[PDB]
Amino acid sequence: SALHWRAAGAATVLLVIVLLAGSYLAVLAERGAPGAQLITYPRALWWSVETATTVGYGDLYPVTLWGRCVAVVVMVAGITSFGLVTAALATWFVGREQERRG
Amino acid sequence: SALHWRAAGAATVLLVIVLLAGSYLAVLAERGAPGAQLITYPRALWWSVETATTVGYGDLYPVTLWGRCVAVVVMVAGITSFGLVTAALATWFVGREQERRG
Amino acid sequence: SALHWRAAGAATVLLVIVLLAGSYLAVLAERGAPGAQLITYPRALWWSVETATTVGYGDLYPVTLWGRCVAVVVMVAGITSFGLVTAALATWFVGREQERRG
Amino acid sequence: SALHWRAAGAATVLLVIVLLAGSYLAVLAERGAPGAQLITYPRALWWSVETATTVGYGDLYPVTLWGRCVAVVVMVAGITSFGLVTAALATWFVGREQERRG
Amino acid sequence: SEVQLVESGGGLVQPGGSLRLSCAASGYTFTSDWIHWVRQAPGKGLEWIGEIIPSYGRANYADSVKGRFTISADTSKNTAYLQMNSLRAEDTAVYYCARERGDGYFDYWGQGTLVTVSSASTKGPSVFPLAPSSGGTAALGCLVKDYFPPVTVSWNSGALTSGVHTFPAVLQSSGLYSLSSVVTVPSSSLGTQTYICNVNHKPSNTKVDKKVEP
Amino acid sequence: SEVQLVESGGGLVQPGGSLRLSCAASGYTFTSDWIHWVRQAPGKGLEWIGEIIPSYGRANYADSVKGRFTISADTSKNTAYLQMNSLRAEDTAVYYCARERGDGYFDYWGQGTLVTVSSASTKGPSVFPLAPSSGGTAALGCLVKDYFPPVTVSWNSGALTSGVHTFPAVLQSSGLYSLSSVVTVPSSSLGTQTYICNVNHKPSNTKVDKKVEP
Amino acid sequence: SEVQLVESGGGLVQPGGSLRLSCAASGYTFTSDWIHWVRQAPGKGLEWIGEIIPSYGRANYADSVKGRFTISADTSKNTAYLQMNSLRAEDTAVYYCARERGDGYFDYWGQGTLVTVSSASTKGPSVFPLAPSSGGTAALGCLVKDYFPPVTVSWNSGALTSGVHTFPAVLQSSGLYSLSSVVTVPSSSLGTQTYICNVNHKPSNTKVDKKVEP
Amino acid sequence: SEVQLVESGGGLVQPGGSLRLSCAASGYTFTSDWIHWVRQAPGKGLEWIGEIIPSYGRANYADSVKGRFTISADTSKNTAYLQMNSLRAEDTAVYYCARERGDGYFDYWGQGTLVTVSSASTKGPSVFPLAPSSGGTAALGCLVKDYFPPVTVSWNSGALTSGVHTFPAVLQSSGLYSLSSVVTVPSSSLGTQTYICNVNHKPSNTKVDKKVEP
Amino acid sequence: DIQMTQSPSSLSASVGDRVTITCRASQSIGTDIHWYQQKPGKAPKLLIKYASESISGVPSRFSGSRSGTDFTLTISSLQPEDFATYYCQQSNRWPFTFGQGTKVEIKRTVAAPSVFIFPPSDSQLKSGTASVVCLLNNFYPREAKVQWKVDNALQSGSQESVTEQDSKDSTYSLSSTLTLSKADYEKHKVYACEVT
Amino acid sequence: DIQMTQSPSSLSASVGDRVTITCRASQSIGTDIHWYQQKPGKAPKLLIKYASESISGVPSRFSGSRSGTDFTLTISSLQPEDFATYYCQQSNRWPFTFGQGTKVEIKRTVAAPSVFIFPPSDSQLKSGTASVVCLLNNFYPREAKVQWKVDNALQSGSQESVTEQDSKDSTYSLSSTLTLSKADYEKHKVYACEVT
Amino acid sequence: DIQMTQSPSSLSASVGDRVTITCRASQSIGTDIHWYQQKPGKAPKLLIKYASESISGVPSRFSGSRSGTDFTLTISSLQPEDFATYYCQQSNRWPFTFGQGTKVEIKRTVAAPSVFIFPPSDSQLKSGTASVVCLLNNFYPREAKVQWKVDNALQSGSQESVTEQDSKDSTYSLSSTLTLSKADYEKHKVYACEVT
Amino acid sequence: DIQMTQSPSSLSASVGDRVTITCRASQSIGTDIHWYQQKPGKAPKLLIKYASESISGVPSRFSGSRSGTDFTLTISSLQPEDFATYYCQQSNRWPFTFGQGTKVEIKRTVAAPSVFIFPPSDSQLKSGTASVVCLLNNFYPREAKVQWKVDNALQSGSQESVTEQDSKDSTYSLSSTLTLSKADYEKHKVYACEVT
Repeated sequence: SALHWRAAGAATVLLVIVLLAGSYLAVLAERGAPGAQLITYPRALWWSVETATTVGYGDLYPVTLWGRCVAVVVMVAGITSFGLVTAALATWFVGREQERRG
Repeated sequence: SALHWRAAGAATVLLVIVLLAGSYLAVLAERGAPGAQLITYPRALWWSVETATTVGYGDLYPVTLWGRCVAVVVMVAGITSFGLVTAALATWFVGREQERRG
Repeated sequence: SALHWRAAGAATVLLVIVLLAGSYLAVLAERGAPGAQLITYPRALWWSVETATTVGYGDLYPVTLWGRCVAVVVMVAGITSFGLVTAALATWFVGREQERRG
Repeated sequence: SALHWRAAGAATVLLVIVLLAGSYLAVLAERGAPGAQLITYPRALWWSVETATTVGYGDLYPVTLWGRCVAVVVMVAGITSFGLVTAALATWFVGREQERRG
Repeated sequence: SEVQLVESGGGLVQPGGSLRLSCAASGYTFTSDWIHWVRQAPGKGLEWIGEIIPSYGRANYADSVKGRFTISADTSKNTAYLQMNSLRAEDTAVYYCARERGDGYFDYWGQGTLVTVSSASTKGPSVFPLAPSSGGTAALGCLVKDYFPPVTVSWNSGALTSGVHTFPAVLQSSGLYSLSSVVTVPSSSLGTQTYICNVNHKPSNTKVDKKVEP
Repeated sequence: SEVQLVESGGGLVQPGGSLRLSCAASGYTFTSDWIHWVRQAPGKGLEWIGEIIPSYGRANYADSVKGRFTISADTSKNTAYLQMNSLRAEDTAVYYCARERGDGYFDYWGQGTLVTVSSASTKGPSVFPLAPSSGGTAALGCLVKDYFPPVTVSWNSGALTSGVHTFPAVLQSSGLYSLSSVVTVPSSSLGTQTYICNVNHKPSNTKVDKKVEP
Repeated sequence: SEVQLVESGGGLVQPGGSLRLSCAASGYTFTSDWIHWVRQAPGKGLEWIGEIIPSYGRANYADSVKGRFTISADTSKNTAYLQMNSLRAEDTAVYYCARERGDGYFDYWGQGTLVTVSSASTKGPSVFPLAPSSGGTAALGCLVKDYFPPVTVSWNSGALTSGVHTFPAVLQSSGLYSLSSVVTVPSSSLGTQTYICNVNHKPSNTKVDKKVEP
Repeated sequence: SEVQLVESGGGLVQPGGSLRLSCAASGYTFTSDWIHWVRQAPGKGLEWIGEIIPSYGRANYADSVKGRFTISADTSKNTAYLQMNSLRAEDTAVYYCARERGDGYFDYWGQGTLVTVSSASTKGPSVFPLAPSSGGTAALGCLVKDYFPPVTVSWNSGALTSGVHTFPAVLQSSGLYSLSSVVTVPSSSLGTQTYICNVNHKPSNTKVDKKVEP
Repeated sequence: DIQMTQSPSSLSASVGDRVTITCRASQSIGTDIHWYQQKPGKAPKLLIKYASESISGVPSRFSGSRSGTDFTLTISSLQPEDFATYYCQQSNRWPFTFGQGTKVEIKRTVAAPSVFIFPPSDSQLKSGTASVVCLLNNFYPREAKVQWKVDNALQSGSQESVTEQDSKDSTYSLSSTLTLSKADYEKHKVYACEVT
Repeated sequence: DIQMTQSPSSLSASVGDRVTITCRASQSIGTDIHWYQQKPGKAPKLLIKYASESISGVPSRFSGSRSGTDFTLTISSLQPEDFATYYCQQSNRWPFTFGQGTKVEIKRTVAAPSVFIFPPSDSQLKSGTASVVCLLNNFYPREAKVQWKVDNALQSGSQESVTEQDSKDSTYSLSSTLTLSKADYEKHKVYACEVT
Repeated sequence: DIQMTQSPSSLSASVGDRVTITCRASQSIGTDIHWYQQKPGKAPKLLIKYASESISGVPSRFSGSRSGTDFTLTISSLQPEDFATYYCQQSNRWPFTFGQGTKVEIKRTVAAPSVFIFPPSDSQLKSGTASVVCLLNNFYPREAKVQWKVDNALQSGSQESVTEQDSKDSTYSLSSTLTLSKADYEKHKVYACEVT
Repeated sequence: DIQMTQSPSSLSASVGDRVTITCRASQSIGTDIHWYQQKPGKAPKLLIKYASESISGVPSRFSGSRSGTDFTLTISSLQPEDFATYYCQQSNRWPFTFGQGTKVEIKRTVAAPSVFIFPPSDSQLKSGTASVVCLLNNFYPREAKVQWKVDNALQSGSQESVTEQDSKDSTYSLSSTLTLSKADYEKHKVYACEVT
């Protein structure tokens, strides 16, 4: 659908937003916890992607409540965004099979 | 569908339930295993989400049978819940493309 | 579809098969590599699930070619099986929205 | 659809390509960073799959910008490829339920 | 405090004998709370010993305690118990119960009870008044002598507690416990004031309350 | 026990020679079971040595054993073997086979067999009866003397085993193995009882059964 | 440099007193930048002390600084402050503020200010001209004597800075700070040249500028 | 061997000078292969130094080599080079190039070339024939004397290599390199056989071939 | 099992002073440490949770901090009331374990005892033994030499018991007890518990 | 390779006593340790699996416990039958490895031997050598000095062999053997194996 | 907290020489180390970021390198201007921490001082005290013995202050100050600050 | 950077014997170790890859094994040809690093040298210096004392060079060289290089 392709692009954008929110907020939330690793924006941003794709290589994670609260948002966003894309591929194909026969 | 949106919300709820079951049960199952880390409800609950989104940063995991049996349930629930949502996005878009042409 | 529900159950079964193949074969392939951890059937079976759900807590992994070749099969199976289920939820809902209007 | 099955195979191919790009490039990007582990093509290729299925057992990860930039591409490719397959299962079933009633 | 955990049980047990201690809720307790048991041998640190969720009623134990001890709970009474078998001299200590909400720390404890393990035999005290001698304030008190094994002194049923020094008990050559309660009061109170030292003993039911005069 | 692993093979081998040991099932064995081989040099610990899944028939080995030794299995006979080449004096030890279900422990072992590695030569025993002297019970026995290399004594074909002391063998200045079986029996049995010491030897086929009289 | 962080505040404080230091932007600053505070006790290393994002205005602190110190920011003025309470002698040091972009290093610092903590009392200097004696170039200067606690010497309002040796101050037996500015100039300049040593002091408002003649 | 890496370049360089070494393919080389450079100072271990993928032409280096050295490649010639600047005495060593397929080991190396770093000056040899004295076989040879800095002896253009002992060179009190080639041949060959010692030198173009007679 | 190791194992600082107690974990435990205060004879009382989080009702002089394997309870301005043994305790890994304890004695201005002496009860002396009791009241420091003599003859026949520091006076009382047979004590009846 | 290290390497406790055997892993191995009991001359017998899980048929006095790198087999009330060498064994990491062993000797009430003496067989003495055998039966402790003399002359020509502790008596028998030439022994024919 | 440990804690190399400063992290920190140069009295100046990345404007003689826990700042060709204390600093783990510092003194050709002497101001001598000042100008090395005598009598009454190495001369000036009462100094008025 | 540490740093075993060379990694490296053999003057030759994998063409006496941080190259039956320095090398972590080397000398049956002596060339003696050369051919062991005398006077004026062990004889030749001025050597012309 024109809707499904719109929704897909929009998710992509929002994800990038969240990732960027993700890093700023992660750093902002973990500075003050001794032993926190998640305390510079560029590594917060690496951390944000591997969280959002649910790769979790485990090089980096939050140790504080708001670290983990943020991380949850980022996870959820990520998983949503990629699902919507898959749905938007599903709708395109279904559409193209509909007309195929009628 | 009115069905697909109902089913989506319901999964969301159940997931939250499982997460909460997840933590209580994890703690209940791992206290008594020396070296278990998964022995306080709040960290059981962090553990429960990263399991349920399949992030696995690897900060936390179960060492006992019922730890791992619980963890499986939580995984399965998680993966199901997010799939149903993606399906419920797929149905909405397909529906909106149907009427588009007829 | 009657097809989609059949296909779903069948995947479930095959996955369980693979998991069980997974463990036997993992153990069979890693015994002989010093430092391998993946050398008892019951922990091979824990390992097999966290691989197949792509949790990877990182408590356990293969160190040999056939370890890793097996692991790939198990991953692929897992990811397939849960996708087919999500697809089989997508088809059910689409079907139920079709008749809703006609 | 004939389209959805074409698109599925094509993704499969591209993924294999990316994996192979993935390894060559990972090695090419990490040699020169002391402590990098991701510096031989065969282990770059193990690394490439667990990244692309988002298993992340955490045995292996990049430490450099282009390491991580490459890793992102590989993640994204992986997640896309398996989604398209699930979509291409969704379209097949929807199609087979369409004719079932008409 | 509130949600005061009360403790019951506690006394002399035969080497290898059995004693059931008790911990009552007396407050608002979430269903998920763990009751823990914590030991302190005389002049030593705290030692973690065991946990139960009264609800699901599953119990875990330290290696030292092994399957000598069993932790139980009556959810109908809100009273969790510790059943001790195999008792060695090691097991001689105060036992505190304590509440943990599943976070990993103890917000409310119990008054704690001595468990004393000895093939020896419960005796009773022998209260001997310490009479005084007005150089300002004056010192009176009483011996509480030749006892085995927790002793409780007060003055005037607990009303007077001001200037009091109830001393550590001592182990006599004989092998009995002799303490020495003491009070310093303005001599202007004698002869004017009722001074009576209230010496209780659970092991040997005893409630002696002797009086002090020049 | 049940699923008794029987062991076959075992004796003297030339430094650098070959010996095929054997381990038979004799019980219910899952298809997935591993057979392991485990060594114990005289007066030393256990040493893990090798594993096979009889079914897929793939075998792994310790560094010490290297590619000197090869582990094989006949799934038609339920008999797993250990083929030894390169044999050093190191390899001198008892070899136990043992079953593992893939969990990582050994539930059922084999009786174990000595493998002795020596450029020296199999001899036979020289049984010399130890005759006695009724101060209550009386001590009789027999020398089993100048042998090389496992010796088996009993009494009365194994019926009598009561008061028996079959001693560790000793290494003589000469370089042979001399043990000393011994029994203490009420003297009221002599002269009344058939006392005959049954001294077997696989290395040198020997079944001497000498008799004891004052 | 550019984006020069200027620092304000700094002087003598009573043991246990309060002093508000200041750090001004004076340049292009991203919204996300952290301002950090960094200490250097006399003849010692750098010690990290605290951070704030002026925007979200949340502040973190080292254990040493605890909740004695509070870091604040006026986003309207682009001026971040450090409020010091509890001040011990430990806290006696230069304080540098510094900008960090969230990457984990400091690109631009501040000139740094002494904070001196003493129950002792601000005094003023006592400038005594050091007159010279043409064996080529000649040495003149001035004592700046009996001060407490940062001293600033120049020559000719800062124009002449060539051959100058403003010495470390010294702690006198008395307990005051005595330095010794010094210049070496071609004697051909005397008597020809205006030589006047400009000795400033913030603690005790002082701007003495004494003159040197044979 | 096959895919023989040939090496070019190598000799005396001024402390702080420049020398371009070379490594040619001469075989089947995958596009992805890395060429590495590996050092061995006289009587010392191997030291890894640098890598390039000739194709993408990106190069990495050890800390010791820093940005003194630069590794380059001509994909048109299948010849990878090492450009040396800053040369210290440290850099005095044999340099081997070697092929790695991206697996992490070196299958094919180069013959290796000395790079000698000295403010000293290339000299030439001074060949002095060592004449013999038939007690069976006889010993002849030649001095190759007072050289600086790699020397190559053979006999009869390399045909005869049987019984030959080309000795380590020695550093003389003077500071030159004196070796001693030697052959043991049946005396029945003298006077019958052409014995001529072929003493080459790249540093100082030299191809002396002196002859030996009683 | 995770070894909590406290430091020092005992402290005597002057009141108003800044006192700090280290507790090193044997492995990283995150911030799953909690500090308890135990006054002699009472149940432990929780001071700090999760390294720094403060408990409702605990004074402000108490602060927990520190990371790495190291964890630190600080009493800013030591009070007389702070005479207790303090414990750390980990929640990271099963089972929960405690530290050895650190005991804080208060230091203060040298005081002298209100010395008293007690002849034995008529009641007791019928029993055939006689106990002579010597109070020292409200001294600082702890250390004190109290020896008996009867008829000037230094005795060696003795039961010293010291009390715990006063929760407010931060002082010490000691009862020295002297045991004789009624017989040994019907011999000579002049008294000297002389204190130092 | 993962080093199991047992502790002590041997024990003599009195029967009824509580005996514990440590086995330290060289790295964390989880709970993949298993304890075996090996009586002299027999195949090892599994006592405990997975640290604590008990085996069908093993007595209750045997318990495995402990975490960290440390693992502990406890025999509550040592029996005479428990005379064995006990082994731990890891399943964590390939290959499976065993510990050095801990040997438990039973301690008991001092006993005396049923001493006996054996002149050489007619059979043997034809061979040209003669073996004199001295039984000591059912002593505790192990330690014992048995020396020969013939015609009162202390001999030095000797083959002591001790037996393993009795599975029930927990006692020791020893055979001391004395070897002479038929010739050296047709010289003098008065016997003294005198025991201490 | 992550311990940065520098090496050596001070250096005197000859100008043109190759100087290296180690800084060992207490754990792996990745490449989150940064080097600063602090000239006496100034604010630290960033030299290297992320182990090797160079800063805009920093000379080329400065290079950061190294991995493992070890990190190395190298000054290829020491300059006179490089007289500073250099610091490493970690960004890996909260909070940011710094190293102890390594101080680089320049070594150079032995010089002699432009010795001068200063009688006290008319101004001061009214105060009742008198300060005698002795310049040593532009020496190398640091080490120097300057003692006073008045009327030949060696004095012990002294305030040496040394200056920091010249940013270009890499030399040292010292002011030795001698304090007397106006009274002690109206006694004898012949001067000797004699330098060694 | 990952420290490979070999063991021993040199070996002399008898031919036919079993020789083993340890190489400890400073951290776990997996099985990313490779062994090279370097004969004197040649390029290294790869023996083993990935710990155990054997190379096409390498003999069977060579086997790599071992896990943990420890890695072991074994030559089953030492040959004369195996006179080389052997290196391990890690591929785990950037950059690739090598071990210090282990040198294997062959041991064999004591031999004696084919001693020879060489008067200086007519060619050289025109130069004004004279070199006297003494061959010792094909000895075992290495150790040997060769001193000159001319007219019986022990000389001290000497250039010993030893050769590397024979790839097949596993023997040693040594050239001792004696340098005189033409003048010092036109003095006395009787020769003695006498070998021990």
